[PDB]
Amino acid sequence: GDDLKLLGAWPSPFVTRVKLALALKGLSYEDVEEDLYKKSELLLKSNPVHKKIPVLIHNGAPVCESMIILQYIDEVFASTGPSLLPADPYERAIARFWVAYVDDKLVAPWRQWLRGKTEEEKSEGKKQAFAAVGVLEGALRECSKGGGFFGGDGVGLVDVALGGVLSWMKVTEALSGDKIFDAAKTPLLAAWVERFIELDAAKAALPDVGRLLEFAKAREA
Ligand SMILES: CCCCCCSC[C@H](NC(=O)CC[C@H]([NH3+])C(=O)O)C(=O)NCC(=O)O
Repeated sequence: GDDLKLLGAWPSPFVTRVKLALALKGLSYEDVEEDLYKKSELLLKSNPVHKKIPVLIHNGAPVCESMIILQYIDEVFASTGPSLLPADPYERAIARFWVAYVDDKLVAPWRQWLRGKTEEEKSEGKKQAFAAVGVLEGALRECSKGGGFFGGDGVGLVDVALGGVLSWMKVTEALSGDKIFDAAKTPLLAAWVERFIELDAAKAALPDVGRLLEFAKAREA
């Protein structure tokens, strides 16, 4: 039939996205843990170009990059469970637009906030991350259509893209003292966070914040 194996390291948000996607469709797969200081031959041969996770392996064939994997699953397993992407080409473009926004205007500056070298750098990342969240709120306002997700009535691509970093966001709040989806500024997003984490898929896939936090504090130190 179809064997699926996910190569990942549990703290990675990029892995978390793929786990959400698999869980959303109810797809069974083997979850394989990779040590990034001692990568397996299967990892090194499946993603020789970046040697990064996640990597989904389907019947022995690798697919890399979290958002690409998500669409690969959407297309191959269309007849199984809900789709992350809409049917309509316009709607699909818009969703891809916001995924890109998330990656470039949110996740990247957030990374800089966290692993920035100079304090100014940490501070600019932070600043940018916050401005991005205010823009994402307007996107949710326009995409919910009363269902509450970036995908409308069901979880979509954008929801997963963002959803994958939610454990890290909570960890960030604990380290910094700052609330990323502060309800007073971004009430729609604060409520979206609560709706998302309550999904069964999210419960199965998002990493534990306590462990995540210990892991983070050791890397910061
Ligand atoms: C586990 C700590 C979490 C830190 C965030 C980095 S996630 C791990 C990192 N992978 C990500 O960079 C992949 C990004 C890729 N754009 C995706 O979307 O799938 C990796 O495998 N890096 C390989 C390596 O570090 O050797």
